[PDB]
Amino acid sequence: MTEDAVDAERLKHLVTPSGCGEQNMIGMTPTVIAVHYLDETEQWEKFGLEKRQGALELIKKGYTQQLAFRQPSSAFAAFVKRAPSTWLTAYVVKVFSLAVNLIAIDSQVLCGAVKWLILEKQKPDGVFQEDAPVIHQEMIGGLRNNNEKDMALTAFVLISLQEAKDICEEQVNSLPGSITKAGDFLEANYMNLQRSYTVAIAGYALAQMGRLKGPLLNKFLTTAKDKNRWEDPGKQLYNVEATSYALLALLQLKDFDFVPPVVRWLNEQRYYGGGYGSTQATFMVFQALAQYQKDAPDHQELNLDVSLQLPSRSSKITHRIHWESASLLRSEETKENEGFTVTAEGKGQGTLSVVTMYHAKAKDQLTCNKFDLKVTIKPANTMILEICTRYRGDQDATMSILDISMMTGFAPDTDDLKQLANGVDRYISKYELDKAFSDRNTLIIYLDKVSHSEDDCLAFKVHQYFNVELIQPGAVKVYAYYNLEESCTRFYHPEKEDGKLNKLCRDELCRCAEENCFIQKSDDKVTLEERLDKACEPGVDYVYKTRLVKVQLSNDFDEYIMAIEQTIKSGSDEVQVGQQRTFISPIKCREALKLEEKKHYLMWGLSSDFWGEK
Amino acid sequence: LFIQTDKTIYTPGSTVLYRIFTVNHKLLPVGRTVMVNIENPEGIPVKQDSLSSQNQLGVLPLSWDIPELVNMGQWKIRAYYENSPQQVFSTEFEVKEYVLPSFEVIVEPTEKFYYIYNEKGLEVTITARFLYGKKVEGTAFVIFGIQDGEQRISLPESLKRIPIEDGSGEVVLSRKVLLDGVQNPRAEDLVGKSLYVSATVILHSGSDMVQAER
Repeated sequence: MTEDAVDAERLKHLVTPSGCGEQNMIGMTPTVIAVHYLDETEQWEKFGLEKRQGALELIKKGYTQQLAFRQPSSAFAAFVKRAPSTWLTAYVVKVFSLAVNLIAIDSQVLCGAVKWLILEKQKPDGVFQEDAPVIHQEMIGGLRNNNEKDMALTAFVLISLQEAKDICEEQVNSLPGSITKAGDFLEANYMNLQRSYTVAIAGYALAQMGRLKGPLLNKFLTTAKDKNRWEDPGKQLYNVEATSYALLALLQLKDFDFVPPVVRWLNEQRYYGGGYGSTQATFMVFQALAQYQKDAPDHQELNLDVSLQLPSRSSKITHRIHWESASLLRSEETKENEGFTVTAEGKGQGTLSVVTMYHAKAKDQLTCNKFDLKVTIKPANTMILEICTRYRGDQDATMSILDISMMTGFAPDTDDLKQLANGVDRYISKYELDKAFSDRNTLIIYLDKVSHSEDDCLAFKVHQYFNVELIQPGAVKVYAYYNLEESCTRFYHPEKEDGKLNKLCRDELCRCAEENCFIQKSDDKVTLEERLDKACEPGVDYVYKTRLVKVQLSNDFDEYIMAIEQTIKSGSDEVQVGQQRTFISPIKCREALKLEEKKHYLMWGLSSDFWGEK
Repeated sequence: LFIQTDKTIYTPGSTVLYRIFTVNHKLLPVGRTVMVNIENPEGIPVKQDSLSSQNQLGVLPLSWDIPELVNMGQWKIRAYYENSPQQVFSTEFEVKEYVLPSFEVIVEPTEKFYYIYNEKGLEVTITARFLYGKKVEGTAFVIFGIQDGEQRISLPESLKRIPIEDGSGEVVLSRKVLLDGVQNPRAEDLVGKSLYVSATVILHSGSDMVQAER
């Protein structure tokens, strides 16, 4: 939303100071305004770094010459003998006010000039009177024409005083009164003005002090031609300078609806300065371009302050986003999911995003994906073990590793492994093949290919030699070599269907009970005194009087409705007495013995026998 | 700012210990203020801090405990001097699910190139030694491919199992395989593209698997 300034490539023609005071002004003004514009636009990187020092030297030389040319009454004129000219003094004041930033200028000289002008150079009505017109008036711009020349001079001198008002505000106290009188005089007879240049300069003079309101803005806006510039018949330089003062007035008023068209018109005009009788227009246009920069109209309005109403209500969390923090991402971490209120305040626009991360229940996702293992064992000590594989993909499988991890005290029959290694597309490492014997409980088999349409599978015998009860279930695990996270696993056990161990689980609280259901007592020892004496062991905690009431079944366990009569010996629980109780037992325990309802039973146990949640 | 992290791969739920050396253009300790931001894999800062190197002799030990629920992949630590925020120094540490391996696999081809007109094919040697200095016995799968630009295409007829005895095995990629795997029969037009060797080793125990790629 901005217009690029001039690259200043063709502004190289912008003259050593020489001649009298007027000629020295002619020399300095284009160079001074050019260096000011270059400083504002920061384009010295390409115009040439060295020339700035020469420019400063020449402008300082001219400034020193004019300081030597200053009259004892702090007056500036073409000649010291010649009467001082109000327009020349105002122009020198403007040049000094522009050059104080670049070169040192005595503020006392400016204050003395202001006092001298105020004392006798003005009428009580606020009219600025020129006591001596310049000898060379062909380069003063629109002031050469006599129509409404008094108003134009009044506005120009008023602008020159106001732009230097802050410099001599303390020294001169009558300046604000003169400024107010001049503004009142300008606004009194604004309707008589017809020239666009005079109208523009009068409007700038009125706006710099703060009385541009009401129908004046409407008249100025309707005065625009093609909504780009204020032109008058005659020289186009007057139109250029009128547009310059118009855009300065707009910038002072900060009216953004008209600046882009004006700057676009100026850019397409392609005014490079120079020529004859174009000092005022060049100075104004380059000052306009410089003032446009460092105050570029854009959309930097980011001063947001955002506050969060946390559900915990511990405190108030607020943060501010500025232009320097337009790319500042602040992350907020909350451990609780609850509605929270966000307040957005301040100029600008902001973005909010909230993301939550958690664990989701599996949607019937199985561990063994894209494989199908079916491991089987069967009695023929000999056992024929046959592992059947398949690939669930659309294509034939790559090379796969069929791993085997035998049980306790079980070893492969070394006669079959010979032809398995000898066979086609089944390779077993020589190191695993030669050792064998009782030493190996772990065999690895490499598969050249795994069929994805049929089930080609192997079968070899495994013996037993250690004869230990409570055998650990084995394992079989296949996986294509290119990854490990995608595999399968099956466990083979001679007696258990899959060797998953007994696991009595309710809902999601699993636990295992790998032990006997009860003692297979044939009532051979009818002496219950020994049993009663042995029941006092530390491994016994509670003894209860129980009577079965109702018998119920479940999926993998059976529940019985107990009726507590009395707590014989503690129990680390509420005695309760007389309320229904439930006993959870493995489904296999039904075969060992089935409890009968309406019968008295004696049972004793320990702390871990009480499983569940109260 | 030379950032040093103790490890090069972290698991979620593990603390990050790192230092931030502060030296000037002449490589001498300096007292300046630093800023550090630790970025997610996507590039959103997670932690911000400000430290001073004054009276610390140019070392600023720091810490961070990785949150349990975090994204994987490369993370980044960007640190920059407070006076010059437009120059930033960084390091990358990877968050991954891993358990430490047991042995290093080294694949060094006999020549660090492949002559296009050689009729013998690529000669690669795969060697595997345990971490603490013992030789490995196992079986190693290898594969070859052509890496052009950023697209990697593998050679289906190239994967081989070459059992390693005394921790060294050798496989060769015959030039017929290399020519037939690519769809351009012109051998000369294949120049410039780079091969890549992916070696997977599994012990005869079958308990541990390690991957090494050259």
